[PDB]
Amino acid sequence: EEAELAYLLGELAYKLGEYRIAIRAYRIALKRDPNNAEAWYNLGNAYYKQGRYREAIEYYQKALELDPNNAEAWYNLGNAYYERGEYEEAIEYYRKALRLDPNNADAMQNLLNAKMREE
Amino acid sequence: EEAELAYLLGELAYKLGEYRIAIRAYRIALKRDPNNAEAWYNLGNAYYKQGRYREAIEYYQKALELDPNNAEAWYNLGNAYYERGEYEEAIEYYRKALRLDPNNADAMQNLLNAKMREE
Amino acid sequence: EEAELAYLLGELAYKLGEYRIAIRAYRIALKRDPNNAEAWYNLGNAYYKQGRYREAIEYYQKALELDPNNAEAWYNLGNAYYERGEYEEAIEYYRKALRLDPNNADAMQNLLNAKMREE
Amino acid sequence: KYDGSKLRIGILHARWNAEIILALVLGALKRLQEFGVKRENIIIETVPGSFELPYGSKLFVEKQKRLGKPLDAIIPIGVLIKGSTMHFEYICDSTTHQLMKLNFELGIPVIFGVLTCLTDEQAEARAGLIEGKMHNHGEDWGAAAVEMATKFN
Amino acid sequence: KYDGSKLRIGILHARWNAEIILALVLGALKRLQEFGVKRENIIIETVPGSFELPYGSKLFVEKQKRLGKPLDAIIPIGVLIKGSTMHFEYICDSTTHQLMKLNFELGIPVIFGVLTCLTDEQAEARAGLIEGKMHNHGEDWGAAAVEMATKFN
Amino acid sequence: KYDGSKLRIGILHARWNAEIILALVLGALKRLQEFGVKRENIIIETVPGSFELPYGSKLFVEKQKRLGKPLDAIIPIGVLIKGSTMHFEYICDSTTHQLMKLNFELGIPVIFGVLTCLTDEQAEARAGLIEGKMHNHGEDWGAAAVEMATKFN
Repeated sequence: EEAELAYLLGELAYKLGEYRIAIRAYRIALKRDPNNAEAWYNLGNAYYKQGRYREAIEYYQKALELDPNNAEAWYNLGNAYYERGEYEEAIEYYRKALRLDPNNADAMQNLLNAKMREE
Repeated sequence: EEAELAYLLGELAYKLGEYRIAIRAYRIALKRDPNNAEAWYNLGNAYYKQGRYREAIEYYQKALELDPNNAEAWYNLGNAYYERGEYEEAIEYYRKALRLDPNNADAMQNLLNAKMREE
Repeated sequence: EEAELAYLLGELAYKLGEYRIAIRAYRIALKRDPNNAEAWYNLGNAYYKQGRYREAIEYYQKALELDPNNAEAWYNLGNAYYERGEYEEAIEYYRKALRLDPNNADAMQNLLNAKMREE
Repeated sequence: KYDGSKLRIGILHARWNAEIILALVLGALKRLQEFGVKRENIIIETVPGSFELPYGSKLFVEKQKRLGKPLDAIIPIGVLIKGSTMHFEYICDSTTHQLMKLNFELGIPVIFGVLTCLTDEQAEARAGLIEGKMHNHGEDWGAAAVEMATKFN
Repeated sequence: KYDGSKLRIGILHARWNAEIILALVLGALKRLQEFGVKRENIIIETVPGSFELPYGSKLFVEKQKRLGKPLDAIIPIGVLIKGSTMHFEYICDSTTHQLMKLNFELGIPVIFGVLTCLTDEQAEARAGLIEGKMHNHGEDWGAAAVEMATKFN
Repeated sequence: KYDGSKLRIGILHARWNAEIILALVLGALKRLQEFGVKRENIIIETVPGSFELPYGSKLFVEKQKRLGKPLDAIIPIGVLIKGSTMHFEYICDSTTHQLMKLNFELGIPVIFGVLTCLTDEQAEARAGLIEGKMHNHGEDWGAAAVEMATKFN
């Protein structure tokens, strides 16, 4: 209902690169329907895009609780942790993403370099 | 009310070339207000744009029931039928469009070539 | 609530340059929440952009009643008056904008030239 | 007495203390036009303040020259009011020296359109912003630019 | 309004009165970056104090130029506070004259990033070091450098 | 931080107010040597006083250059103490301007080794001649010469 319109509005804003709207529209949509994991992941992506990596994590973690098989999100979550310098957390999130999706070649190379840096 | 916002949202999505949203937003808006012929025509245009010509027809036909004087739609409907190879149906839809709007020069030439192909 | 979605929708339309939507979405949002001065200013900006300077004034004036410290709006209002040839009204609106915001260099030069023309 | 219709006169002015300055800038423009200076030949541009004007005026002239509109005369305009610091005394002085040097360096008259006041009432009176005191000096600056730019030719 | 992403702006600053200066130096840098100036294009170096800056700034520019990184604008920064001697008055003056001369001698705008205060509270307020007084003037210097360096091109 | 062993630094100094000056001259020399400046590369010569130093320093440099020992930096040293006449104010000013001009005219840093004090106690403290007040500023002048002469290369 209202959430769908709010998700469609935020979605359009995400596609267009406008995160102030993408964030508010999804928060509204989520208040109306809190179980939309995709929207929670996307919400995390908006914060992520803004450099708000801790916020991105909060939303990515919520989204994973709702649906933990989202390998892309596991990767994106690890990336938010890497941006914060949290290499140990971040490497586990990338490794989980690769285990869920073995074809994530980019995760392979990025987790490999991250591991070198993790120490 | 909600339909207006849903029509404005879909409309923006149509203009921006995003049909997943344009379609969902109009379907929502139409559930709230089923008599909006313009939205039904546009809904047909979204499906049409996606290559979903049979779906486009369904919505164009509904829209024509609501307002059958829309010459452009008569044309667009004939086009969906031509894409499906339905030349006989399609030629009538283009001819009706031209009768409603004699200045549709493009319909004249396209129905003329279509007639050659119809047999 | 609905107003927020309507404001987010109009806002996206303003950013994208589509005023038919920006105007309808804000009018809807304002019907739901009439005290949003920013939306009233923006509504005026949509009309302003369309060359509808008298309408722009109506909305700018409403917005100023709600929040008269908006120097940019005072300027924009004066501009709508200048476009209508209303130099005396317009010069006061630019001067007020400059008094509220002394750093509005553009208002300084534009009110200065406008004053020359005012007579 | 003088005909300014053939002259390009520029005004470069401070943004700060705008109430006084705008009265001064217009005062000069009105008179320049009374001497026949075409409004399109009066170039008005701004800088933040008084530190910019002493050299900003050269940069201004160089740009106008490159654009094919070299000035015949210039009136940098701005207002210095003494505060609690000594920036007033040092700016007043170096500004004056730059503006005097620029009378030869730019090849054109440079009019000291800068005020060196201790109070606001004094600067305001000099701009004719106060009905009961002084006159708008901007008018004299305007007239002077026309005379200096024609008198010595 | 202005885009500083293509500009090289240098800051040469005094070591003495660092608390005030560091606030001023950062104020300018933050704004320069807000105008798009890349952090790598902001060159920050120091000298002991105010006697060095009036010429130190030329030597600074010459080095940056030799290195292939000539500046588009410079803001020497420092703080003079009147003491019991008259070094303040003579430095304030000669510094100002050197900095004004350097607006032409270096080919670039030279921003007077030097304070000429009688007290510490005044210099501290000018740096925005005092929450309740003035603002960080360094920000204006930063903005001015961007405008002066682009405005007249 | 800096290595002055390759630099020729000259000191030209006033004879008048010798007690203060000799402390200042040595202060600078000791530090120059601490930075590695060889004692033979420190050239110390005198003139009567403060009127001679503002140009005397150029004449000094020209001679050292002709002799095959051009200086990399110079610190003219002298002491002005305000008396009953205004010679102090006019010397302080013109001296400062000459010394600033000479930073470019001589091709080398010129350090303002001149005091502009109102009392003797102030000049004496600046030389570190008073155990309980200030420090020997000559030391800073020495260090500055080394840095200015190396920093910008």
